[PDB]
Amino acid sequence: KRTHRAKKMSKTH
Amino acid sequence: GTVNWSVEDIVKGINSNNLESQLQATQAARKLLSREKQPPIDNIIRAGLIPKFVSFLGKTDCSPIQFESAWALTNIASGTSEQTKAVVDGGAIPAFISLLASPHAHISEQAVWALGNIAGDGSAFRDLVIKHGAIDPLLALLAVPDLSTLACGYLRNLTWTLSNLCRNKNPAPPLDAVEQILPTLVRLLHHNDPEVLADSCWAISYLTDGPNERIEMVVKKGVVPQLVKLLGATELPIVTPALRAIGNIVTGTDEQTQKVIDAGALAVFPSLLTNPKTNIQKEATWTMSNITAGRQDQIQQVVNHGLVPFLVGVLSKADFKTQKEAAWAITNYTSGGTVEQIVYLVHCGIIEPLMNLLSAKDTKIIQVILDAISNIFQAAEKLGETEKLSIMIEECGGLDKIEALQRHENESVYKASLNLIEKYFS
Repeated sequence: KRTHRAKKMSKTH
Repeated sequence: GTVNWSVEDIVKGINSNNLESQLQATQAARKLLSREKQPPIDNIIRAGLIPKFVSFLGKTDCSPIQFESAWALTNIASGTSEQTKAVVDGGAIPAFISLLASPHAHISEQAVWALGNIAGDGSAFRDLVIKHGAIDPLLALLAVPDLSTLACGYLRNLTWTLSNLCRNKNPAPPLDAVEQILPTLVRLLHHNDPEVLADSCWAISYLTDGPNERIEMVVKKGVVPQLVKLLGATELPIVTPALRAIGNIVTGTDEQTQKVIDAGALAVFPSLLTNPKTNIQKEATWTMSNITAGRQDQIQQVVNHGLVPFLVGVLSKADFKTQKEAAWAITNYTSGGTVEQIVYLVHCGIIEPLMNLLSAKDTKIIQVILDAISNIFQAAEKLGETEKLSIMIEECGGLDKIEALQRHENESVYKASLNLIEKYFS
């Protein structure tokens, strides 16, 4: 057997 | 009034001794930090403002400055690691955890968001957020009879922040934090908002990206059927993490892999393996390769679901990385399959696209393919039909390709090929 969501987000509005 | 202040005006207001002047200046900072092009995070850090923002989070008597300071700090914490660290080093973590209990929803939500940014920096901050006691009050915000009564934006934020507590590796999150979060996550995964679903899938994908004991903690909660259902969703931002989680699960034991099969996953593969998004096709094929590394009764289910022709298809034409996953899937199938299963594979037309791939300049795919060919010959030996296969390989250009590879630079390649020629083509 062999082994995309943003990490951080700024608030703009 | 608070549009486009300079940093020095912000500072002047923040150091006034006047809470309303301080509020105004904080909101001016929040608006600077909110703009799309090049928010001046470093300038605000260098003006020394983080400690003041952090003390404003504690002003229970002035809810708007709590909100503006929380928003300012959330946007500082959203930047590089060094920027997130300046927020943490100001003492923000405990102060945000205390605001989770605020009676003002928009404040509580801001604190959720900030903690998600902190935890999202990496393992160390994630674990520090956890040590400071963030998980109990985050989960208490979702302790309601019906998640549908929460504001949609607020639920989505909570879900994303929880997903960041589930994130990373080296190390993975503390086992006991994962145990504590999982029941809430299982509940979010049955919710009907597409972004909550996506982020819950992402969380489950992180928690299954690990050794078997990590996978097990997820599979034991019974989520595999729901993940299979999401696998079939029309929204790509759901299918992507659902497929990553399913893939991760099938890197575990053969019994974990069986749960995926039992829940009906294989029926979605004709569409995944033809999906117009090349990343889905690639991960779908990777996932197949780990299922074809299982037992013979598992290989048989791949066969019964009509998936061998779809593997011949992706081997024949797909993005190169997907083709490389397909080659793996075939070498795994041929290494564990019965004679009959291996014969079926040839009858589906595997040989010609396998041979076409030998002219790829990737020496890994070449070894994989040679191993597959050697395995298929091994099954033909047993039926006494090595000749019929030799001819089939010669007729589609495959003998020429293997001849050449005797003269290939890599050692296993020239060896493996020399062998096949010596053994089957002399």
